[PDB]
Amino acid sequence: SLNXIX
Amino acid sequence: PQITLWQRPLVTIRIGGQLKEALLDTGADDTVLEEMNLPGKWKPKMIGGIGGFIKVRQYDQIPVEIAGHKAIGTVLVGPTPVNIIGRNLLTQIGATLNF
Amino acid sequence: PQITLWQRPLVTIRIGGQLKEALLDTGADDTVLEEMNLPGKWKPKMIGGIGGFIKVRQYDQIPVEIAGHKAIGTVLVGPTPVNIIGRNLLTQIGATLNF
Repeated sequence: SLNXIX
Repeated sequence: PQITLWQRPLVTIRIGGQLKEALLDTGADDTVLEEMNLPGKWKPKMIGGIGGFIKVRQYDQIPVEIAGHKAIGTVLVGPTPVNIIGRNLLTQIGATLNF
Repeated sequence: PQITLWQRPLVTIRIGGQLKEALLDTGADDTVLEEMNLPGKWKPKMIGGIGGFIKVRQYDQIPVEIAGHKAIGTVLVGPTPVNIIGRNLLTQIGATLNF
């Protein structure tokens, strides 16, 4: 998976 | 409830006697929590974010309560800047993006 | 629309002349697009998340159109593996999370 922004 | 995005979509989760603050992240496939201990055997895994890949420790069919909505599933823990509830547990409580 | 979370929330947007597929994301503070060559002045910045930081060129007042709802705002161009629509812009079409 892909897991996202800071 | 309906939540708007002027602020971060942050909600209270109960993950077995503990209250945590996590982000409802539809841009995330899985659920990654900040390093905690959760009962059970764990498998070491690998997810990626905008920054690249990280190693996680994978915990299966674990019950989480998200603003009293019940879910049960894969829940991953590792080095995440925040606690994110992925699309895997979001679908269980039936969340959708409206506009 | 009413978009479900069974699959990544991929939608069509248009930038410059480009018609693109971006991921809708409540876990994104900003909008990030993969390398593209937009005309305009920029500022570098560093954005982070799982896996650390990546450098990005920051463009201001960029018109975007998310599934027929136009918006105008900031946009980060950088080597990200997916086009991401952050709350900067979700807030402008009136996207809401509902469960």
